[PDB]
Amino acid sequence: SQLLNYIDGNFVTSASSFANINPVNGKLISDVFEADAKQVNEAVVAAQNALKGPWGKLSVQDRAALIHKIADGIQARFEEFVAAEVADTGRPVHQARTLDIPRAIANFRTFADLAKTSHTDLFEMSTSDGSGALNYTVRKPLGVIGVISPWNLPLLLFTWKVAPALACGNTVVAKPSEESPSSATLLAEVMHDAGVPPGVFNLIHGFGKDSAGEFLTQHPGISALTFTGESKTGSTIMKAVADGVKEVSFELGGKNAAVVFADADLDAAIEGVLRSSFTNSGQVCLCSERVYVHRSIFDEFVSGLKVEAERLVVGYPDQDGVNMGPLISHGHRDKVLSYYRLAVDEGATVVTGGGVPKFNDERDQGAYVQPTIWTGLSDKARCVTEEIFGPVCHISPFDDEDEVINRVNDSNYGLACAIWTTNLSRAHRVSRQIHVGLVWVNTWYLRDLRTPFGGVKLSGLGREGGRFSMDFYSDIANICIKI
Amino acid sequence: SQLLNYIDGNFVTSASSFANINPVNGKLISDVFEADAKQVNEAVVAAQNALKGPWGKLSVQDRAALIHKIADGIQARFEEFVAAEVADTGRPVHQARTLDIPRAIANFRTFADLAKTSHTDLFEMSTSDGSGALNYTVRKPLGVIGVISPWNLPLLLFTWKVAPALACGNTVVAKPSEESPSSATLLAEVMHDAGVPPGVFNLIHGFGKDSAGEFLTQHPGISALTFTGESKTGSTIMKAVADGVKEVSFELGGKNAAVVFADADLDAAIEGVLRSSFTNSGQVCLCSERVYVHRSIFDEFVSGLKVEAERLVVGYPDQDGVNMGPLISHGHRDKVLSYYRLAVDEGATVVTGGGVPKFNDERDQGAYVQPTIWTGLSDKARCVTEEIFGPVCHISPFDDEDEVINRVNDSNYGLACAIWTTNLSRAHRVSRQIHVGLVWVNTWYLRDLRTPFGGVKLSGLGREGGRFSMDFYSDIANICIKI
Amino acid sequence: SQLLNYIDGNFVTSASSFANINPVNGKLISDVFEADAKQVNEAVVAAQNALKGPWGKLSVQDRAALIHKIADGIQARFEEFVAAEVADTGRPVHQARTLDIPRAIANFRTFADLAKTSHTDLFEMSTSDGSGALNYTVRKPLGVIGVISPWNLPLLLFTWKVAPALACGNTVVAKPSEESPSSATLLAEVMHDAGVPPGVFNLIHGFGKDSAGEFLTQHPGISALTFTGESKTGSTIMKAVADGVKEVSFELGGKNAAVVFADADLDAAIEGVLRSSFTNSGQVCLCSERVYVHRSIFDEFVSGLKVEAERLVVGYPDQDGVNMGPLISHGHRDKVLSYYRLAVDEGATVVTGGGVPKFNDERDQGAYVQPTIWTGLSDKARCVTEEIFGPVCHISPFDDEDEVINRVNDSNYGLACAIWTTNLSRAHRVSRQIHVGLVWVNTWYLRDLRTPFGGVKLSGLGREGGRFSMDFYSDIANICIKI
Amino acid sequence: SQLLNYIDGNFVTSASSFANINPVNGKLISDVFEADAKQVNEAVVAAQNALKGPWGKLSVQDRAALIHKIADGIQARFEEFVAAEVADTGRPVHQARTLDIPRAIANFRTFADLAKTSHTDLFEMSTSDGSGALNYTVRKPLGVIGVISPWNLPLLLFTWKVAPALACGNTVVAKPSEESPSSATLLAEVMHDAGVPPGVFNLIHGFGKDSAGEFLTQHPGISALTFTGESKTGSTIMKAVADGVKEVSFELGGKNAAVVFADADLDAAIEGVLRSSFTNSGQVCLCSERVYVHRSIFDEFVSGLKVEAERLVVGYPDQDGVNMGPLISHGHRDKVLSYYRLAVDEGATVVTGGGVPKFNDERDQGAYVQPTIWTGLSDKARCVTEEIFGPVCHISPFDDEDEVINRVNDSNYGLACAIWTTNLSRAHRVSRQIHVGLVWVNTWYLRDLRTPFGGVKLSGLGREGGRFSMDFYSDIANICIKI
Ligand SMILES: NC(=O)c1ccc[n+]([C@@H]2O[C@H](COP(=O)([O-])OP(=O)(O)OC[C@H]3O[C@@H](n4cnc5c(N)ncnc54)[C@H](O)[C@@H]3O)[C@@H](O)[C@H]2O)c1
Ligand SMILES: NC(=O)c1ccc[n+]([C@@H]2O[C@H](COP(=O)([O-])OP(=O)(O)OC[C@H]3O[C@@H](n4cnc5c(N)ncnc54)[C@H](O)[C@@H]3O)[C@@H](O)[C@H]2O)c1
Ligand SMILES: N/C(=C/C=C/C=O)C(=O)O
Ligand SMILES: N/C(=C/C=C/C=O)C(=O)O
Ligand code: NA
Ligand code: NA
Ligand code: NA
Ligand code: NA
Repeated sequence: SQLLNYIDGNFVTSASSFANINPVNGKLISDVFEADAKQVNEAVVAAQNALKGPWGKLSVQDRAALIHKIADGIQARFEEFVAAEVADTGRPVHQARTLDIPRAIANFRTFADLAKTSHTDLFEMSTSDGSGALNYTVRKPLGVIGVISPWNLPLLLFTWKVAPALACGNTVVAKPSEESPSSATLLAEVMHDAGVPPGVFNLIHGFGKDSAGEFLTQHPGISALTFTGESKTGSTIMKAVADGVKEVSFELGGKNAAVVFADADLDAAIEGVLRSSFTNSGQVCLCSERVYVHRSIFDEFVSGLKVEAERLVVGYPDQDGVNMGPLISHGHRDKVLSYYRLAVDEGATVVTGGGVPKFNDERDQGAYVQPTIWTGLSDKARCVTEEIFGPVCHISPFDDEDEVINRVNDSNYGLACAIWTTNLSRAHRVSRQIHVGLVWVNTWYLRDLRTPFGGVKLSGLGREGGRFSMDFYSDIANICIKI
Repeated sequence: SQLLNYIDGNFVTSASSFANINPVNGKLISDVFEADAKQVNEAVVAAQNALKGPWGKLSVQDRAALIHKIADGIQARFEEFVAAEVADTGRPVHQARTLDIPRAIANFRTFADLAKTSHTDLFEMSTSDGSGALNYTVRKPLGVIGVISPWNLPLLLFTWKVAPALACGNTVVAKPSEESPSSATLLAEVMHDAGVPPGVFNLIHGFGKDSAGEFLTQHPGISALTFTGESKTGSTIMKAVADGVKEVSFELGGKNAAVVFADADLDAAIEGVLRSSFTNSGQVCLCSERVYVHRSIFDEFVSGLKVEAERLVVGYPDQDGVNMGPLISHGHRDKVLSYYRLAVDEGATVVTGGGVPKFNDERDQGAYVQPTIWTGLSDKARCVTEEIFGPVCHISPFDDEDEVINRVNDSNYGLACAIWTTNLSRAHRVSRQIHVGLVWVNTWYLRDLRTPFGGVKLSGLGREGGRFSMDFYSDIANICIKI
Repeated sequence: SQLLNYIDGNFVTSASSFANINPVNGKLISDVFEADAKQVNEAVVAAQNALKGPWGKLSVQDRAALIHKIADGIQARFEEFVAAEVADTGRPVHQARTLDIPRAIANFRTFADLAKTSHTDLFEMSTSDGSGALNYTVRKPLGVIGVISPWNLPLLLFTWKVAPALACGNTVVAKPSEESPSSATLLAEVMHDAGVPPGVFNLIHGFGKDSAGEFLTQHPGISALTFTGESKTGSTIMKAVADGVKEVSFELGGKNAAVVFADADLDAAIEGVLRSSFTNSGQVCLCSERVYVHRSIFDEFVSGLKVEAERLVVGYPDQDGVNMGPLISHGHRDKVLSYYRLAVDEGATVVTGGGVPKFNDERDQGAYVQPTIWTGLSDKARCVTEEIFGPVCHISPFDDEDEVINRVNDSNYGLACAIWTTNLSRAHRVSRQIHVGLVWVNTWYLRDLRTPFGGVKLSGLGREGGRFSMDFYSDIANICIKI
Repeated sequence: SQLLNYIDGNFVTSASSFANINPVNGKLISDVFEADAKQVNEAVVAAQNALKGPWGKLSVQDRAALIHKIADGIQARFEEFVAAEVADTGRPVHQARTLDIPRAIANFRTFADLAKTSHTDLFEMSTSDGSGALNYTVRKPLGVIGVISPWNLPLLLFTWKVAPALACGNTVVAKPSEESPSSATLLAEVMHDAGVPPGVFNLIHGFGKDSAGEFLTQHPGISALTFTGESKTGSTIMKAVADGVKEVSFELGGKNAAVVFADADLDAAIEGVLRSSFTNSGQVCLCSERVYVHRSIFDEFVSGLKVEAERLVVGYPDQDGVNMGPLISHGHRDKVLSYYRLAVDEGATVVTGGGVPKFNDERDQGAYVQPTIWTGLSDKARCVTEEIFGPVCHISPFDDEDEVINRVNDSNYGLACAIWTTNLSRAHRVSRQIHVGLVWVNTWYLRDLRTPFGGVKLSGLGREGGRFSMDFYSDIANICIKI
């Protein structure tokens, strides 16, 4: 199996390739051709030229129809996209079938519909001469959008950027994660077969530093760079585009908290924290890695979570009641295990997990770790402050509302928080005080695609979702008519 | 000792001072105390802490009321602010009276009012269990806003950032331009006298690199950096805040065009382009330095503009009938003169101006240049592509509408453009094709503070004005309640 | 052929029927069963009950998909709908094919999309105890919407109401005009076949006074009455629902003007006024029956419009170059011809038309009239002030812009106006001074479904279109949470 | 004392007059001149003319500044306004000082501010020839607004209509209630002294049927009638305006419920129901005349409420700790006492009150009644279904959530509801099911002037508040420019 770049309407190979590895068993899935600087340039130039071709003359309604045809194309190959996402990442098949792929299709449909309904503003004004003036605003395409996406929710996060980019009449050069290149390449096929004009959507494979990603960010031809990934990489990209003053939108890390108050529905909180800590094997930027539980219910909470975490099934993506697959890769598992040892060194009690499961089959050649719960660390421990991106949480007691609010907010990140309480006042009082972009009360990762999505502090720059995406991916121009 | 910093509610001197010079005659106006790194830290820390004090507890209505008291405080000292702006910049007194100071007051009133009226969003959604969920958004203060402003419209541009910063509940550390420090110091006294709590507004004086401006951009304590000035500085600042992923908002250079079609009201277009080229001695980022005129009216337009340009009175701010003051400084004047020589070397015809007037009085020790009009340069000439920021324009003929739109858009900048035509279709057809943030038709620099304002390409990052300011200066947080 | 009512999911007959006549030739097309008071009650009760059934449990996404299925169902029978609308009204087949049916389809898709994208408002407030409160708004179904619709654009106007009613989660009882019952009945079949739950959409046939129309209007079980028709009929309905204080939305008559300024594109204005006067044989509420032309071009306009009007082909719906069909009915034609006589009596010059064409075939038993142009009437003549609703216009000269604005506005109606000018300022200066809900400049009846649509004075009550429809067909409820 | 009409900038008497009675003591406060049909016509004509005068040329900023001067003018006579509202209505001085007068002032400031920030829409569209079109909307004054208002919150409700009417550039003819004419007359003096141009605001005194109220509603020169009062009066007005198809906004009766769930904070709910039942002596449309309390806390609630109700001090507006003043008049007291008798006859148990207090002083000639609580009535009793508009409530037990929702909704009215509960899910789940315009959770009559305010069913037609006012009191016109 081979994964090509898609540049200016053609699938093309490159001089260099790399391996796509299945994290379940360590086996080779495919070879991937790495785009060089020359090919990146060729993509950017093609995307510039496509803005002046047929794509550029489509009405908003016709553009929207064509984006719906993209969505239809993915739906028509639904189970192929499921298989590609599962192979790259080891995610449970049921998750790919119910979240990953349908979200990617819904991304396209939501932004196609938003492109149809969206309008702009009219401002009347008086003038000295008494005849007045009119200011009106219009949305135009920004230009070429460079898209660089991560491996944790491959098609979902890729199409989260590509859908609004296209719905706003932009052209795109997109570089998916080297760990999860498959579903993006299938998306290129769907674009091609749906009649998307050449150069509108281009797909380049590769790495970051000294590869496709870097070259993309350095290219003077782009108008914007949208990115999801690690905070440090965000900082690096922000420096890279600075000489062009390119528009930027970043969704970066977090070290998210969950807070369980004494009035919580306890079993529901246990189940919710189980999901918020261990979904996708802890490899969602939204996962809870720090948990604060009121002292009066702390012991019972920890006990209850231990029992649920030990019933989790860790294994094959299509295994009967599977809850967790492996980590994305052996190198990622190295990092996570390194943090597992660090916690023990910082004085953690390992309530459960803390190692790798023994399967006695091919899974032992994969990148699995156990779901892990810690207790006993101070708020300043490295394991409680640095993003681990694995299936782990630390649980700490608290006593007072104002105290726990300060502890959640004592972080250089600020992406998301989940709070558990049955009390009306507390939900709204406490939520508004958490320094994050996204708070859930009595749930986790419930998404309405119209809402603003983003983080604060190190977790983000800007906001996407609904009209924020329509504003980010558009040139907003103001036209003033003196009457 | 004359202009002090204002930090945590006290005027404070510093270890060194620098001279503030009157560009009308080169005389010393005052000594300005240059904030050092420790003082910049103190200000940022004070601004951090003020977010937890009484300022953080004010209702939106009470905050708005206090901002209106700031406005009223400026108004109460109106003629002092006029004299300060005039002294620093040499602006004609009638212009500081009618444009600069009143706009600064209007900035505070508008954003105070937007703060009281602005609301957020409610999204209802269905869930699996049939009970639904609610997502709602709220605006909160972003944090500490660092404000770095230019010398060309000192109080106007400084308050354009400070007013929405404060209206959104933030605290501020603001660094005015070293060339025009006086009005911003008076503003500090107004804040003090209105009872703004300590730490909420802090003024620091100094330069950029290795001085107060650079220190502010590098401080990890700010949440955002808003800047107006040269594109090159914008790039430097973007790199500096990168490691912190600070929110950024930039209004940068342009090389703006005016276009005059054959069906323009010729007299009105001549007067309009005279204003657009020579207002504030050509020192507005919105000024036209490139003018394109349909060949049928080219000679008449040029002849007319020469006549009107040579009637401009260049002189004292309180001189009878004065139209233009000096440039901001001798250093700026040397840069503009360096372009006046370069234009001649690149082959220009000097229609008028091209040097410095000879006053035979103390004005010869100031920083005056003549209003200049060039003809005969090619589109790739440096004087037609690089921002000069003086009272100059090049006039070129054109023949076809698609041609002139290409020539307007063939620029690394994209701030603003002015079009002159009486034809309904052409106005709207042409305006939407110009790749800028702001187009005026049959006028120039008509401002409605509700409109989105900014540039594209090198001319900017983001938008401000109306709801775009309210969104930039706020954290937008989404709270999701499972029902 | 017989046309049944559709009540609670079943097609049902009634004790009485009335004839549906083809206005082309006077032949019987079908018998239509008239709903009595008991059946209207049954439809209302069914509609009330369906709000408590499955319909009321659908998510907005699922409701929207069902409404898209209605639209697809129309599209799948597109040519049957075309044939139906043509048979009832005599409209040219190509007009039914390009305007009427595609717009009915688009009505459904537009409002389905709006239902998915629309959201409500979140208002935060401070309280005396310092804890604050939240106000959030929600859109709920208003309840049972009664829809009464006219014969001039039967399916388009019927669906213009039914689509947002359904999209907002309401149930409907709809009474189409007795002159054009066929396409509505067909729509009831599409509804049935698409699986719309019983009682959600009910169709009742009949007349107004002393019939289905009036009974619907009097039923205490409805929550709103939306209506398009004669202003006098609006007034009657407003009286009828007053005791229940029902929500009302009315789009009523007009006596619309076109204004042609001296700088108009003359041949384009001639063609535009031809269309605005004689489309659908002048039977559109938006038609121009008053035309004002600048004195300097009056004679040449009148001359040119005469020639174009006499080239119109008046004939069979599928006849080769056909432009106009008959009037809707003999009764309407009696009324139009009465005005034709009145005009001559009031002193008109008949420039063209003024009678009935003579075909010497079966069309002579239909309801045809000639396209007619008058001159020479004063502004007070009844033929110039009262709505005729036939293919007629009166042309008068003017000299001065303010004068013609006054003469346009001197009316008890205020639906629409069309202005012809090539001048940028005039277009905007004049448009804003016309006291109507809709102005077109250099075009007529160009529709964007997001815009507010409606009239002033006797021409309307309320606005519909875009968010205006979403607000009218919803209960907007405010919920205030003390924190 | 005499109260004059204010018509075209002059105070004028009439041929007929009526007595304004102080309800504390039955003494004559003033004689009021009753406008006749000719005076009403004179006011409407003057309002129509003033739309073409200096008022119509004000910029939105200058109009807003003039509206703020009206507000300032009220504030400068603050104690006079307080004395006037007290004299007319008997309302406690403390509450006129803190609710009534301050709210009237805030109505003007809020709508003045909205007027300055409000803007309209721009819609871009494709056309067949590829050139496109623009639709933009503008807000214009609707015309002459007729304002008819009730006696319960005289200045607050009067200004709630007058402020947005004026802020939207309309002119006004206003008829305050015959029972509370004083503060409105004072307001005409403030308008006059603030320099409001003659004819912009006209005040006419009189009654409803066969008097100034009716004459206004029949006058063909008005563009809109906004009304607050009894439902049956709304129905009558809606018939009166029907032949002109005038725009109408009605805020009408309610029979509002409060619901106290078992998990409510009990003492807070008692205090809250006390306020919601007996504020302004129960003469607020928003008052709770029906209370439902969960069975498990019913007896304890009734007992607590009994105690609080008997601690209320009923007496002079300026008496020490007065809580309640008299009813508005003797005629209204006769109606309320009639209901107090009916309740006994319907089987009610009188927990407290039920008659009139005994003062043995001039208050015996007033219109006082006692705070009254009933128990024991069925859901169909007249006293539980009909609006009494006095200081009374009936308390009833309930068992189940769905049950109480059905019972609250089982009404021909639908204005407001208050719910008491500490539970997050319950609050949001139950609130959205209550068929009213306004739900308060854990509070009552908490007002944010931006929110939509209105009722459903017999309780109203339309919404006012924030943008809903700006939309009602403006003509929204759509201008379509073909490019
Ligand atoms: N887009 C707009 O709206 C707009 C408006 C006005 C001015 N401008 C641009 O502003 C320029 C005005 O000139 P200027 O010479 O004041 O610009 P500048 O960029 O040299 O200086 C602007 C400010 O930045 C500070 N500064 C300079 N170097 C810095 C550094 N390394 N770190 C941090 N702060 C630093 C300065 O002290 C000053 O306060 C022109 O380019 C003009 O077009 C743009
Ligand atoms: N927002 C609301 O829903 C709201 C608010 C406050 C009061 N109210 C209602 O107010 C009522 C108490 O007020 P009210 O007794 O003053 O009501 P009312 O209806 O008898 O009269 C109110 C106003 O209407 C005038 N009026 C009476 N009959 C008229 C007619 N035929 N034509 C024209 N005008 C006429 C009166 O002179 C007075 O100015 C209660 O029903 C209460 O629910 C409703
Ligand atoms: N649903 C989403 C999950 C995202 C995680 C990081 O963005 C999203 O981003 O849209
Ligand atoms: N505060 C208010 C009370 C209104 C009661 C009836 O309208 C209001 O209307 O603003
Ligand atoms: Na992989
Ligand atoms: Na200076
Ligand atoms: Na018919
Ligand atoms: Na009275």
